[PDB]
Amino acid sequence: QDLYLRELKDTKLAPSTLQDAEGNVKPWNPPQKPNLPELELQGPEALKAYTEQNVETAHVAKESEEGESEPIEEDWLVLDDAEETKESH
Amino acid sequence: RIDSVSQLQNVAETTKVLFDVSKETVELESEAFELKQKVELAHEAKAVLDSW
Repeated sequence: QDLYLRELKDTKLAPSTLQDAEGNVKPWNPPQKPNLPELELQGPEALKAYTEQNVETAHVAKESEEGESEPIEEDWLVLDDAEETKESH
Repeated sequence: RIDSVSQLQNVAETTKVLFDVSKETVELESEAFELKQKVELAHEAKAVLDSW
C-alpha cells in the first residue's frame, strides 16, 4: 500500500535525521542538542537543589552530650531541693 | 504515723530499679538518632532519584 508505505517512510525518515543521525533538525531553526542533553541535562537539578540535595550531604550528626559530667554541685542542690519538695510533699 | 511511715516500706528497693531502668530507657536511643541520620539520607536519595 503506497499510501501506507510512503506515509510511514516519511513518518520514520523525517525524524530519522533528528534521532538516528545527529544532523540536528533541518526544519527547526532552533537547535535540539543544547536543550535536553546540555542545558536541561542539569534539568532535574535545576528543578531540585544542586550541591546539597543531589550531592545529598552525607553529614555527620552534631554530637550532643550528657550533663557536662558534673554530679556534685548539682546533685547536692537536687537533694536539698528534694528536701524542699518533700516538705511540700 | 505508723501507717504514714509504712507507706514507705519497699520504696527504695524498687526505686533503685526505677532510677536505673528509667534513665536507661531515656538514654539508650542515640543508636536510633544515628539511624535517623541514615534514614534521612536515604530519604533524600529516594527523593532525588524520584526527581530524575
